[PDB]
Amino acid sequence: IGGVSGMSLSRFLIRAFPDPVTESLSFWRFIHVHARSEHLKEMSAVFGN
Amino acid sequence: NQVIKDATIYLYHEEDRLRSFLWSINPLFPRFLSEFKSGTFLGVADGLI
Amino acid sequence: MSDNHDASQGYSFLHEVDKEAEITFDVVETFIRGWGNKPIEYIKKERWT
Amino acid sequence: SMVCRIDNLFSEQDIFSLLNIYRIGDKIVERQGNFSYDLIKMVEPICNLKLMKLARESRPLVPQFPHFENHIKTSVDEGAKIDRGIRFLHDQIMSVKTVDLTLVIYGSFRHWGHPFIDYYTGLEKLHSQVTMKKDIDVSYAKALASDLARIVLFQQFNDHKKWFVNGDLLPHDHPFKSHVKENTWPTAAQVQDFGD
Amino acid sequence: NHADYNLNSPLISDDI
Amino acid sequence: KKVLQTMLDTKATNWKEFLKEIDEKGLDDDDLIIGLKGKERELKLAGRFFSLMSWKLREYFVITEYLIKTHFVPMFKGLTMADDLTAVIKKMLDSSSGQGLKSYEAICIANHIDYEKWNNHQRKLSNGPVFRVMGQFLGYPSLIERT
Amino acid sequence: WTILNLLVIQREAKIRNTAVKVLAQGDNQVICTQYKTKKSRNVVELQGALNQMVSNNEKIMTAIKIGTGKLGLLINDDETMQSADYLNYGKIPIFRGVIRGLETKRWSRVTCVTNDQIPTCANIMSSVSTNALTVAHFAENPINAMI
Amino acid sequence: CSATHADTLRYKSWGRTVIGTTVPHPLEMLGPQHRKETPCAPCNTSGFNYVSVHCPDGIHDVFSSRGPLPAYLGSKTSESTSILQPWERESKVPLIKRATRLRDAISWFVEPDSKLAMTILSNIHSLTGEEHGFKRTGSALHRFSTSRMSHGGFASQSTAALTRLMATTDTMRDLGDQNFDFLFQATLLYAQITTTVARDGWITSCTDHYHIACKSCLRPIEEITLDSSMDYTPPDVSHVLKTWRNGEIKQIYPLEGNWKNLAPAEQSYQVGRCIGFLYGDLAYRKSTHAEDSSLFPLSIQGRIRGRGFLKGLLDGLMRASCCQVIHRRSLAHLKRPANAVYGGLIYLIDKLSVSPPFLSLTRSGPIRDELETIPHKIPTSYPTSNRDMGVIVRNYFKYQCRLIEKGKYRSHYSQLWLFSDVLSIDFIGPFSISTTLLQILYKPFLSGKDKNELRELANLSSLLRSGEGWEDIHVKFFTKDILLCPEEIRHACKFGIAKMSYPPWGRESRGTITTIPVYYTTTPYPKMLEMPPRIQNPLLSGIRLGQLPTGAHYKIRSILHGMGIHYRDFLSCGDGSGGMTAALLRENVHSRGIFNSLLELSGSVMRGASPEPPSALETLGGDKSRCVNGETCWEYPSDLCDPRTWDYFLRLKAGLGLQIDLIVMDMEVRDSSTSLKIETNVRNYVHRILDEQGVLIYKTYGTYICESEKNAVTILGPMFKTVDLVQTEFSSSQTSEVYMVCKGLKKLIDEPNPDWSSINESWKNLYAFQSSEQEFARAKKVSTYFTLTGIPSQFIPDPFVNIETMLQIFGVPTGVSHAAALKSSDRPADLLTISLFYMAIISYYNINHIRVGPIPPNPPSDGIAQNVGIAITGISFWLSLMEKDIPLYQQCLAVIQQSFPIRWEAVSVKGGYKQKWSTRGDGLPKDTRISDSLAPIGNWIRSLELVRNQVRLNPFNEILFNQLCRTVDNHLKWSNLRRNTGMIEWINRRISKEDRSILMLKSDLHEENSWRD
Amino acid sequence: TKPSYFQAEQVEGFIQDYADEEVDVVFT
Ligand SMILES: [Zn+2]
Ligand SMILES: [Zn+2]
Repeated sequence: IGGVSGMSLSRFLIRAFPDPVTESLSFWRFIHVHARSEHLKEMSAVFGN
Repeated sequence: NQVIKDATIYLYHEEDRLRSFLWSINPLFPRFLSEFKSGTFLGVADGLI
Repeated sequence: MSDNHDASQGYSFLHEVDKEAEITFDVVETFIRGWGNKPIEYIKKERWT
Repeated sequence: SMVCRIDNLFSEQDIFSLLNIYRIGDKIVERQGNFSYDLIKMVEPICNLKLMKLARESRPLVPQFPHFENHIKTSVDEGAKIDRGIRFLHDQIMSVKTVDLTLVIYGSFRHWGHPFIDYYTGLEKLHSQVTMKKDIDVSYAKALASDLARIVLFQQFNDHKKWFVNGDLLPHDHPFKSHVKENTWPTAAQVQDFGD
Repeated sequence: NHADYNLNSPLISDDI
Repeated sequence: KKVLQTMLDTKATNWKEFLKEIDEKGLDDDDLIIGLKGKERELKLAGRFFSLMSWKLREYFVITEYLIKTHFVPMFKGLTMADDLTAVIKKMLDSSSGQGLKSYEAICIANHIDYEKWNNHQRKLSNGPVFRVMGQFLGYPSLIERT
Repeated sequence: WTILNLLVIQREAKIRNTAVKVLAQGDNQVICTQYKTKKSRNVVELQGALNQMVSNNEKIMTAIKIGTGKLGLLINDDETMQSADYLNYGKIPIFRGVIRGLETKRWSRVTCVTNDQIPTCANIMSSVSTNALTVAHFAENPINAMI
Repeated sequence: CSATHADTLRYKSWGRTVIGTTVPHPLEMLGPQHRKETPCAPCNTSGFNYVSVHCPDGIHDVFSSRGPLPAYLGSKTSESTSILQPWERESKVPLIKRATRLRDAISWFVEPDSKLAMTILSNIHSLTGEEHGFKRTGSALHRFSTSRMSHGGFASQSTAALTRLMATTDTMRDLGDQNFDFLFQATLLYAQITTTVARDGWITSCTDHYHIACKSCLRPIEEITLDSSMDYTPPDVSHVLKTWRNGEIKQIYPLEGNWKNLAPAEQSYQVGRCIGFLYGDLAYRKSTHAEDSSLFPLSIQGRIRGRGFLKGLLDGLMRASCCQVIHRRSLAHLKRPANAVYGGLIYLIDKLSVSPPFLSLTRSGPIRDELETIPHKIPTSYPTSNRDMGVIVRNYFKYQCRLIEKGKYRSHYSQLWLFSDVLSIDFIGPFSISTTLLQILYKPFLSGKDKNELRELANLSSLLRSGEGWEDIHVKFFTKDILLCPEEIRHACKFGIAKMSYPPWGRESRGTITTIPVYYTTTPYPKMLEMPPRIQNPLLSGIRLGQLPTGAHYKIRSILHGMGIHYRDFLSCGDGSGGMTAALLRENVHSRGIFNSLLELSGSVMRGASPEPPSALETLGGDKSRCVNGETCWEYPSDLCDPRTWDYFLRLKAGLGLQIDLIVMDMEVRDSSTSLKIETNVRNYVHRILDEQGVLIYKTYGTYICESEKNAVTILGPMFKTVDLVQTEFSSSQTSEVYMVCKGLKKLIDEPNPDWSSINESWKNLYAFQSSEQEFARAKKVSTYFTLTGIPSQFIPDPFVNIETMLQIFGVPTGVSHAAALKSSDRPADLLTISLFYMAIISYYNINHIRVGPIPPNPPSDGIAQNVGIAITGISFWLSLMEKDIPLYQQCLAVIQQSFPIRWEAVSVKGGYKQKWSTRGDGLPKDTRISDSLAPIGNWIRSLELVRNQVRLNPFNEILFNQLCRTVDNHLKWSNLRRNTGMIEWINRRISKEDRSILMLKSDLHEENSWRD
Repeated sequence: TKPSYFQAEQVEGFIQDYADEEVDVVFT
């Protein structure tokens, strides 16, 4: 998802998952849901869009 | 090398037609397109490149 | 393992590393508090002098 | 990577131990130069010698395996006639009480540098150990080849139900002429009479 | 760019 | 020389006739040339080296090892070459059984073996027929024993 | 050559009538001899059983040594590693059956790019990404890896 | 939703929607975990839609050991890359195999009569001069690959924690009605890793749930079809590509059929047939795929019939055995081919009765409901170990094979069916061909035409498995009108379920008790009690014929009747598989009860299967609802030390009431600390669970009493009103097992100290202090009783099948054991002779003292010598009980204590060598020790007494003995058994006193279980 | 009175297939 480097943390769960596009989006949605600040929400809603 | 020579000739001549034939299919199944591209003669050149 | 010179740039670099890691640690904290149920806290390397 | 972890494995005393090991190795490298890596090379073995004895604590009634221990002891006693430092390097690695520090040391054999290789001696030793004259029992190799053939034929028969030999070339008094024409496998008592 | 940045070659004492 | 440039510059090697000639008459003395180059990040003063084979020898060794890996290696449990990480873990778990159980009713004893120059002490008289069998099963008897 | 060594091992194990697991990539080979017994009446009988276990183990190892000698390969018995609660294969320790990963070797390669690779935004971060993934694969609770 | 967002983002990117790419991740589909100690709210709004993860010992002290449980690593797919071998190259696939694998999709998401498949074949005709196929439907799209293999997901975590968990994938049954696109492997791995990180420092038991949170990312699979409107004809490149190219002829085309209208029994029969034939083909190939989970998926347990499935499996195994005899035997010397077919079938069944992925399928469900229609023995263990389930499988197939040996067998369905999972020539050929081999081999004898046909058939099998074609001659052998089913195995038996009662349970047997009281007063007396000996002998354990999971229900019924104990409901903690619980349930039909037992998992492999309920509740049938926690006891704590267990008990009592009036604590503890913790726990919870007029029954031993200072008497005695120590008539012969019965709860305690001085005058009335004769008398007194009363025949093994399988265990052949068992029913009035004949044939088939071979025989081994002594002593017990041979009983006890003498030798005579053993000489010692094997020693007595049925027996006659022996071998008789085997030396009380035994050893492999789905 | 019978190395190896003679079917 529009990245260069710096993989997401969801890759620490399954080793060879087929779809990374859904890994990253699930990760950022998890962050936006369990966050406690607006700078993380406005950012998780941007990396996925 | 007649092998690689023929492969790159087929590439130069038979790459823009296969692209259209692959994009002509209405229900887009990208993995099928990948395996078709890899299960034909052009795959001889990609593996080299 | 010598100590016969001025390690100013080393202290500077490590301090900056800790400062800019404490910023980004919030993503890891959030993911672990959500996925797991074990909140954590950042620890600077300077705690052990 | 070993300071202030959520999993409180390593303390500051362990890092002091590691740095003392580094200092011992560095003193060895200071006295002896490129000829020191004949001794630092004994870091990974000693670590293994320290793991077994740690693994042996939970099940200590097993008899010892003193060959590797005696080899390390002999090599250390010989190297001490060159540089005494290794005699300390062997005594501080045994003083570690945990396995994680032993692993940190095992993955640190490369943390003392590399030498200037003398390719002359290497090429000489290669030519030496290559052209050594050997005494060989060819019948053993024939036996191993027969074993490989048996394995391959058994697998390919289990899979394809067919022998991959020729019955026409084979003699008529051979015990494996019927089993080949009509697809079959011999009895285990019939194979022992056709050994090797 | 056309050069090395980490040890990926043997160490020889014939050029020094 | 580099492999890719030589491939693009030299003829296409017909593997059938290549192996046929290798089996009937071997190779010439022009292609039997092996270079050497030291290894990196080694703690030894003597020095271990690389092995720069020639084009023909490189192709021969590579394709023959490919055949061995594809056909004969699966028959033997222990050759962790075609395996992957999960298979290596499975095998190391099977072999590591009887370890760390607080009981003596089931005990494994490992034996890590050190071979004095395993790669140099090989001789034709010790692996002649074992390779001739391989050549037979590949349709090229006296192919692999020619090493 | 590994196939040859395995044929030797299988033959000598069948001659000894001994059960053995095998791991091998070439010069480095682990031959794990497995045993099981019953509930003992005292410690003397248990220690005697363990004596017989190690006796049978050294018997099969002597047989394998003789085989490799007939083939022209040496086995330094003073360097062979024997243990019933520890294993090692491919520089990967196995302590009491549990697999363990050398974390420090992985973090030591941070910022250390590979052959023909310039320090770059994409390349320097792989040095930490791959090593953190590798640390997490061989470690429980991959929380330290993230930090 | 992340999946919908990915879909619409790909839509915006490529201009039009895609398929077979998007996959939902378990991070939002499942979400965080929901621990079971918490009320677990989503377990009320829905049902089986979740993944459970149980940890019986937490995640503490990792790296100190392996762990008892297996490890689920991930998918069987290979990665084609390994960090451990970077120097290696990526495993690629040749273009010919990447192009010929596209035909897999020829009728999966394309159409043959189309412009696309024509191009797929044009490609092959292009790159090779070599110039319509099968059907596929009901599979996912992203699980399709030629250049590689679809992974599904691998682990990213060590094994040290995975060896301390067990996950369940059979809790997602409600999602099994549909064919959603998510992955099971990734979900289970997410569950494992999250349960590990979230419960790291936990030391007690744990159970976690993972329920579907984001229901939007379920994405049911549809049936899509690709097609184009354009012509792409790649030019021929075969003439310019032969250089690197080095070097599919025939293929049967089965027809489709009406699978919908077929009845469920026939569908079960067909799937069982396919599974059995494939398993036989793979087992005769000695492949690893035979031990895979795909052959026996757990997704068809509750969606398959039992009788049909098992009959089809039997037919398939038989057909596969028919397709192997030609490749093993020689038609020249061959005769009685049905014997060879039956032998191959027995081989396949004995190999299948030890398969993890099969026994898990039959561990709980309608298949097991069918397996239990046959009479059998209840499993003694909590969730059935693989051997206890293999026993059931063998019993069922032995009942179903008794009609085969009669010579009359035939397939119930002449027509055949196939599926996509077994769609290949290597399966279709022999499967089509077996119809002829069955008729040609099962018949008694052969003829010339039959031999010619069998030779042609062997050649045809060689040609089919080797990918070679066939001429126009073999057509008469193929099977005509073989059909096909588009769906796969685990997506074909999509039918419903149709139609409980209570079997006839009469008044079970009872016995009398022996009670000694204990009174409490402040005066602290001295604790003076002589310790009793720890003696063991299974005599009464063998007398008890009603082998429900153990012979303990006799004792609880005796205590209930002999002390005036009534109960509305009860709590039973410590039982193995509900034996005592089921006894208390069936003795009071209007009674609900709480069940607690420790979950054993060492000798029980589970390929994602949840622990079944206790087996003894099958005694009730459909009345299991009275056991409130019979089907939920495994997701909760079970250790009697953890107070969380008693909190769970109080929660049950509160949420359901039950006015509990009884607590039974029956267990065998191995250390004093565990017992003390259990006692401290029941101290602090009995007032809240039990009523004032309630009753407690705590099992214990006089040894643990005399040894330990603090015990149950010093703890639980005072707080109750009346207290006694009782032993029972149906108790082991010499034991200190006493039940502490306690009636009435005191409000306040003013009498904490017992009066031991009033126990010494009765502590010697225990059975352990009495001699062996006074217990032999009680054994005879109990054997006269009808212990088998009121028990239906559904829960008893048949005597003549029981002895048959027992002899079959002890080295004896199958048909010989069959005949020797039938001979017991032929005339049971003389059974002593027949038991001695059993001993003779056992010692003959384990140690042959007649066969003279050229090579000197190897000495005996463990298992071959252990079974000899086991059988000898187990039958000597019965002989002594039947003929009053008290000295022989004492001898059996002694050899159980010291050892069983065996002394082996090899004598040289004409012929050259013959082995010979005895029990007095200084020959080679094979003296074996039998102290952990009392259960077989009791099973022998049980089988013999089941045969007898209280009938009087005649004396011993050597004439009939030799007559029976000559049916096995002419040289076998009472004379030869006196000077060459020492069995008469044993029976006549002449043995070696010096225990010449040693601890046994063996070089046997270690069975480490693990798998990859 | 009396019954109706009266006289007038240390480690085991690892290995210690089919069966067709042990069975016999019948017909009719
Ligand atoms: Zn969703
Ligand atoms: Zn739940």
